[PDB]
Amino acid sequence: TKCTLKSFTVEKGIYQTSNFRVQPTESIVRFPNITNLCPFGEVFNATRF
Amino acid sequence: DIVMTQSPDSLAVSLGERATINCKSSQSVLYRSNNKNYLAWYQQKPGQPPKLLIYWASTRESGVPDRFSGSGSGTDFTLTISSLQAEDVAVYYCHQYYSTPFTFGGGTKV
Ligand SMILES: *[C@@H]1O[C@H](CO)[C@@H](O[C@@H]2O[C@H](CO)[C@@H](O)[C@H](O)[C@H]2NC(C)=O)[C@H](O)[C@H]1NC(C)=O
Repeated sequence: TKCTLKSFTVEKGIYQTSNFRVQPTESIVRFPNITNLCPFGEVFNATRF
Repeated sequence: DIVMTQSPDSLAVSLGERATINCKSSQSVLYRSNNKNYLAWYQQKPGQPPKLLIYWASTRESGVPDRFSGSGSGTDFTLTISSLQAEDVAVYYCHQYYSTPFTFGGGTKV
């Protein structure tokens, strides 16, 4: 509060100082179960362009 | 790669007639920037390295009479021999050159 009002003494009242936010406890990833690699070999590396 | 099915394999046909050998690879071995079908027809008499018959699977090269004729497109190709002669008891092959690795035919012992 002292830093919000920029004073070393504060007067009786209610002051809004900051914001509360719950924090993420975990990180999850969901991707499809596709498995086969991709045919980049026969696109970049091919005889006849 | 490009695995080729060449039919038939055991041509036993009398002299003078026509005959035809078709080829069917898994891939459509063709090109459109140059409408040239990268594929060739070869033949071989026993005892010698084979001899080139048709390039671009259609066009005739010098020293080739009408006893050979190349045609085809897509992934189906035909070598047509109009008349037979006594020197043509030989093994015929198809061969791709569209993309490595190169492959040959199964053979055709006419
Ligand atoms: C065709 O193109 C690929 C790139 O998509 C190249 O990958 C090579 O793989 C071999 C084996 O590890 C290594 O020489 C290098 O990882 C790559 N070669 C390089 C960077 O020159 C390669 O040119 C071709 N792929 C294969 C299996 O030959």
